[PDB]
Amino acid sequence: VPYYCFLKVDTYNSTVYKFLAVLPPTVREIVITKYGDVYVNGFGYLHLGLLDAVTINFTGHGTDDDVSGFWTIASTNFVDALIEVQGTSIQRILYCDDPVSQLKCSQVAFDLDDGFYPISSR
Amino acid sequence: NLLSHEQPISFVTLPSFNDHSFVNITVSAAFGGLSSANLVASDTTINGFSSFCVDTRQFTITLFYNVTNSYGYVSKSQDSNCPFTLQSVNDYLSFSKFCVSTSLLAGACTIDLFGYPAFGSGVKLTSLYFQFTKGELITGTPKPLEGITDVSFMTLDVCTKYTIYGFKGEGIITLTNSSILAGVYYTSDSGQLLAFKNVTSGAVYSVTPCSFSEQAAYVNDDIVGVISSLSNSTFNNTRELPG
Amino acid sequence: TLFYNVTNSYGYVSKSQDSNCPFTLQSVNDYLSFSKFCVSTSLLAGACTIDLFGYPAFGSG
Amino acid sequence: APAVVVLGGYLPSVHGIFLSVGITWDNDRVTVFADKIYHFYLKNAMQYVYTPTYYMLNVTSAGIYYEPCTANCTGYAANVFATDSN
Amino acid sequence: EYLQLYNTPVSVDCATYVCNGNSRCKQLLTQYTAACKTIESALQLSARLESVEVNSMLTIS
Repeated sequence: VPYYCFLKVDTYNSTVYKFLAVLPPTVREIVITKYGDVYVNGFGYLHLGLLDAVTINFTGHGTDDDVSGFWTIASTNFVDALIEVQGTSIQRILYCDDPVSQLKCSQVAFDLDDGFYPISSR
Repeated sequence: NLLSHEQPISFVTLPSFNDHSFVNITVSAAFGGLSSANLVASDTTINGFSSFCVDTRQFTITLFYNVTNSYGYVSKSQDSNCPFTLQSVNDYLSFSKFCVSTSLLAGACTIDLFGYPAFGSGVKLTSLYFQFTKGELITGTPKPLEGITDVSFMTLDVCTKYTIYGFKGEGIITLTNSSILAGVYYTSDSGQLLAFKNVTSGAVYSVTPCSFSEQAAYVNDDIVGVISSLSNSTFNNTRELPG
Repeated sequence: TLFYNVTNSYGYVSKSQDSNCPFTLQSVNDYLSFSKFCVSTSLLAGACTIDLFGYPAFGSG
Repeated sequence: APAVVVLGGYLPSVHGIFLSVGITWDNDRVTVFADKIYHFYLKNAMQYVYTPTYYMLNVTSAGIYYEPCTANCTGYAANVFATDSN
Repeated sequence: EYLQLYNTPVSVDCATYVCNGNSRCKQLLTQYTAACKTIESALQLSARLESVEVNSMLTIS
């Protein structure tokens, strides 16, 4: 069937249901941010308050599909990274944690011609 | 394009059933004085309360006026410190949250409603304070608009007055088989909509403006031919060239 | 310093600020400098506004 | 499809039993393997499994060809990696 | 007759100019995609071109 999905909002002596969407059969990532944002397939559907925590109770995959190998939960922090996107999909990543990588991700280049490039002191 | 402003309206939004609540706003006042017309006993309510916040994915705002002028009629106007007017909120505007109050709210815009009981300086009947956030889930609407899996409607291949995920314009919407795996809409560097998904299906649709630019060959005070992207035009012959 | 003395029977209140102003109450404390400074509950001549809001049951404050 | 893939959980060579089919339990969840494989939520050959196990296999369309796998086999599957330092 | 051979080249560190070394501003500046690249490399690739033209017409014997 089509699945109609709701936030059950619980408060000190109440429950309310806010309707979200007819959830498409084609979701592949959910990312929930500490600052309240929930992004589904890379798009930010929801904004919410600061979160203390999340509980999950995910139910195992539908065993008529391939259902071999792993699905992954990543605990993560925000960082500036240079990303190359093709067809909306990440091809490559570079992390601006060091002064050679901060040069690359200031010139928006994964690799550079020899030269003198302006950099700030650390 | 010859369409004489008979053009269809289109509305594409994240998949919904008809999930509708009205924000009925009642404004009330009484008037008196025989030397000049002046205002007493004003009150305002939103669904019968003093403040309201929308939880349903569609709403309509309505004004009811319940004005009792002895001089026979009242004319009415609005001042808006706001990116909408009440009658415009209904014309498919999309929000993340939307709350309305007869008293100030943290970020609020004001719509002030005025009555002119004897022509000259009017009087404030009420002030409505709107707190809202630009977003995707809650849409203003004219009337509860029917559907079971989706609320959306499109006319394809014809110039349409579209609202698509909060982008407004005139354009031709065409199904393209260039499926794209992330996001919901794709925009130019110019911040204009180029394509969007019907996210309950995966199908992607492309938006093109319904009048394209051309160059007119003008010679001896007539247009003798036109250079175009289009396969058809008012001239009786057409020729295809590489570009 | 702000003291709130709010007596909500529903157990708690969240509180927020709007500034038509080049500061916020806790930022005035962070070494700002002035030639004069007056505060009132009623409108002073050149004045900016800080408006203080409570949310006693969540939604409209 | 005819592909090369890695899988794990509790499965053959306390948290599960296997027979010649089987039952496995962890984290308030029970998985039953029969002709089809099933899941349930429940608070807390005659072969017994005490520790998680991994297998790497490649498919003949009959999946029958495989090698048992050590620690650190998870990094073969395409949607998982060993996270680097920092 | 006087003929100018060269212009004294100038270079900018766009993050230092725009943000005064404020970290939260650098974090915002990276959202303006390649605004810095398209300033810095226009000044650096021009300062390089002057260096190779002028040092290559000043062939001493």
